[PDB]
Amino acid sequence: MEIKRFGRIREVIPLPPLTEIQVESYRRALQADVPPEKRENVGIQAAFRETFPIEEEDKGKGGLVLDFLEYRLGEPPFPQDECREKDLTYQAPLYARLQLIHKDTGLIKEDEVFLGHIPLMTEDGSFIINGADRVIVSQIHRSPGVYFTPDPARPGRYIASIIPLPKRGPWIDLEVEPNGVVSMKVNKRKFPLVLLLRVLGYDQETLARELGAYGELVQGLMDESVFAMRPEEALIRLFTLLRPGDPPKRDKAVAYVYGLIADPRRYDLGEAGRYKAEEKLGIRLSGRTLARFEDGEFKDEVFLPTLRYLFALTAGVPGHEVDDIDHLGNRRIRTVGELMTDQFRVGLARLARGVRERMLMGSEDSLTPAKLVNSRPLEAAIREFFSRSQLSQFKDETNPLSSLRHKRRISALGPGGLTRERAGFDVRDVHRTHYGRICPVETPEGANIGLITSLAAYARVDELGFIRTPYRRVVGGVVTDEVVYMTATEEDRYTIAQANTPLEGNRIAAERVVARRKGEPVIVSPEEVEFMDVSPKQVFSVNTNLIPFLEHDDANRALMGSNMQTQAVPLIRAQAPVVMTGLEERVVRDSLAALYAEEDGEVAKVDGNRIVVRYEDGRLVEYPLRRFYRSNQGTALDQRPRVVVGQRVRKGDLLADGPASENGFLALGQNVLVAIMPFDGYNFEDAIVISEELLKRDFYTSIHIERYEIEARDTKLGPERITRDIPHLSEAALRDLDEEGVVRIGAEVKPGDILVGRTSFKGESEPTPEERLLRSIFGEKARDVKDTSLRVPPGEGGIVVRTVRLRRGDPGVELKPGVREVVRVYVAQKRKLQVGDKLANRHGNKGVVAKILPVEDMPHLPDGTPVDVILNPLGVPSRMNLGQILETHLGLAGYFLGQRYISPIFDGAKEPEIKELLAQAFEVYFGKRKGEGFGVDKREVEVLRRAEKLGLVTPGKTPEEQLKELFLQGKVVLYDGRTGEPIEGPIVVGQMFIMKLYHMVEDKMHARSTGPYSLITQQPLGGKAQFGGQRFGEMEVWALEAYGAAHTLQEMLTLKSDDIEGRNAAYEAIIKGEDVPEPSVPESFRVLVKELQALALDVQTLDEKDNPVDIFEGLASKR
Repeated sequence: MEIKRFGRIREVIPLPPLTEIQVESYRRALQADVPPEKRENVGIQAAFRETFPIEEEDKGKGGLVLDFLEYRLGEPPFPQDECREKDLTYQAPLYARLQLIHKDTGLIKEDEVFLGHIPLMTEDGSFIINGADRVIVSQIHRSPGVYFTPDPARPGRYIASIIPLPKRGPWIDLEVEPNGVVSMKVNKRKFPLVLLLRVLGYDQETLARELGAYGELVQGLMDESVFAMRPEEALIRLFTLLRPGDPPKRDKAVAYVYGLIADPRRYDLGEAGRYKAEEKLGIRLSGRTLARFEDGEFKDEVFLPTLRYLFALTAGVPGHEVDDIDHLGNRRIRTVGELMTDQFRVGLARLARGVRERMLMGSEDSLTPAKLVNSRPLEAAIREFFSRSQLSQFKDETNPLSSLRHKRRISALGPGGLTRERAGFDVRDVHRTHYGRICPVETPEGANIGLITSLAAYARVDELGFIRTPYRRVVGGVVTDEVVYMTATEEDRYTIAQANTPLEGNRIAAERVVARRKGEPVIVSPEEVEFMDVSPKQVFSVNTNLIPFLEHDDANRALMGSNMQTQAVPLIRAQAPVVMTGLEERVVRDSLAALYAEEDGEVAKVDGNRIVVRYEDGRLVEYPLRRFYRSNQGTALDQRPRVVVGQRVRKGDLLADGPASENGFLALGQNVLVAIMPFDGYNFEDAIVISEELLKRDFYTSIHIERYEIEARDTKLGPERITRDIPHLSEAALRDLDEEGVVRIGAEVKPGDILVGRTSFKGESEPTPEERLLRSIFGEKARDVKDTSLRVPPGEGGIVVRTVRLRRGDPGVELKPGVREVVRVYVAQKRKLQVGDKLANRHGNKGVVAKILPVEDMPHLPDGTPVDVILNPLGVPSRMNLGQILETHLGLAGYFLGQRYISPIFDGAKEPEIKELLAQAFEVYFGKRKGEGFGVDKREVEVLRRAEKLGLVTPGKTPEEQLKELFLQGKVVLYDGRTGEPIEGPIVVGQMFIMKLYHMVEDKMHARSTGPYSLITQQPLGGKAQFGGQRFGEMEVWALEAYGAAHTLQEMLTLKSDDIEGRNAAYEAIIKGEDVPEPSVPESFRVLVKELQALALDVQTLDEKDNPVDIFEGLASKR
């Protein structure tokens, strides 16, 4: 087979390493691979430094100084696989050097204290917290700066806002209401903007004249002169304004807090906050945030500029000072590292909290080790973040691509500080700056839309979480191959042009060529084009970049297409699309599906379980292949070797293919020939008809594994024994229970077979008088033990492929309390395509199989080749994705031309080029037909007649010539198959890639007869093996209400869910073929009345004549 790729826009730079966000974040987070000597000191080392110098001076005796030297973590407790076999949390051990000083001669240095076991990252980017691989999703919020937003209700003038994160740390606002007041608010209640400047040292004259001479608003500043005539007294007076009833005297204590250390922030001195400054407003910062404690007299290079800009912003054009919040230079992305470093420092504080208490508890000087450090906080802290954080989740590895996405996705919801559930519509929309920074398609359909979203192609978090997008420079009418990763803010100052602009190399080619200033489409000239877009791909996400002709498909349904892939299940037979975009390779490669060759060499052994290659360097390494592994969602992950024995390998070539790769290419689902017409009703709204022939060949077939587990609990009644002994009825059910107790590997287990046996005790505390007689009658000596054995839950099971048993003398495992022993059973099963299943192309056509037809009668082509799947046309107009119809056409050519192609995102294949390949195909299709010996059918000519009366073929040309025309159009004649007659009018057909979608646990059709019931509420509940009832909601009640369905509704409210006495007599009644009984009072009612009685109120039902009647049958009358 050969590959021909259509579009030409010189792809100047390769796509970046896809999991860079996740990997580098945790890299800078924990700078452990490099010595404490190395300069990157953010994250762990930073959070450490931040809370390590614990100064505790006086209240009794102090002068405490605990100091940090170097952080070092290095020997992992256990290894990855062992952490998954055994329930383990893969975490690296960390103990840094600590030395506590004294006011008396001596400084004891107690070297190490291992507190906090912190998880590590897999080379792919995912974690291993407990058994299941987990992922930390990125987040979004208001970057810690200062902005000016229009006032709430009064149309008048806008107010200033100073945003300082951590939460603890003031939040200021400047608002002027001129009849006599100005408002500056920290926690809440306002005070003068000048009383503060005065404190710092700014006097009425110097302030007013230099800052607001051009700003008449200065007059509100010099207004309350009585107070402005006393400097340092203004410090005490403001202290007074705050309100507790505090000591007037506190030299420079509170001023410190809004000064140097805590509340303002330790975010890197230089670019963290000072970026938002110099460009937006004010020029300098002396000390990270407004900070100083050298002379007692504070310096504030930030407090005046904010007002300065307020007087500026309100008076004209110093610049145009209006901040669009949603500008990405305002919204920052929290990479993994930050998310962990934060919980790491929260823990450090918790640690430092308790240590302070022990600086007073330890008797004399030997207090370095145990007296100061206790590992309880850091453990619970960090542990809580990797196992309980809302942000870290189950790795979604239905198929590699999926997991990869789930690793890079960015969420809103989180810490609570950033953006909760309330504010949405302004955030949820795709802001202008989302260009190359975030896909506009990739987000989730559903209430949680736009909030959660994976990033774009070239998108990269630079120094601080600002998705910069690449844009190449174009000096004059010359375009460069140089690129600038620009901040959201800066992007607006320039005139940017799109990549579609006719390019000769460095020369732009058309006078009137498009560009877009700031979120505004603008036809600019080649001489104004300052910067140009990097690529069509950078605009969207990876997950989206994989769609063939995205260009022709409505963004709305292309979403479906991008989310559909995430739901692709690995088929044992994986095929790449007949038409691909260009990233399938990079996807599998950057994801860690296939196994690539490190350096060049030859192959030694090619097992089904290992490929030991021999590099030319004189070395050889054994490469194990995850034979059959259980993915979190139960999809097979097998690495099938593609290299033969003794083969010279190129550096970086596929040795084995991943779960879903054909040949180093991403492959989900399979390319299938498809006719696109209506069948009876089998494809009516969105139903798919499939040719049995697709099952004959193991085409849509996937392997699944579920992991049934049971424990031997310790009851005070007697241990639950796990033995082959199943107390009451047969050995036939014991067969596969070969091993005493456990089931035999490779055994076919159907629903209702014992996967594992176990025996608990019969009653709660006492035996049974009635059951005493029965046992005695046929065999008194009866094992009183109960059959509590793990069984095959309704639904299905396959063949047991692996089992695990953890008994008494535990190796290095964590058995929970009460838990005597555990028994895991991995079962696998082959899933052949069936009518309940749902398949869907990458464009969005989603649908379920409604009928598997016999190859016998489905639409067949002139040469006996039949179609596999028949898609309904009606699903194409409403939705707007012609891309699928464009795929099928190129596919048709690929079929007869025996070749696959690569049609890039927007630069790809063009309508004439395709017609050109179809032209080539007609000769393979019909050329052979000529030579093979025959011409045209009565049928073939017949459809032609109707085709010309239609207008598809130029009247008067020869059928041979006409069919070519008709073929070029992408459609060919098809015969019925059932009748053998033709289908009046040419129908299109061709190679369309189609994937099969994963079946959720819900998919397991739940049917429930009778079963459990909740303890407090008496309504049907399921769980393990009894399915649990369906909800009958209000919207449904009314549906019945509307109908004269009186009884049917009572039933739903009595006999079916709550009537305790009702349901019982109900069943029984049915059992004897008696018409169900007439409902007794529902427990809902009774529970109510009593709840109501629980409160003073008395609810008594009444009779015809206002007299009692009784709901509580006989249990309320007394004694």
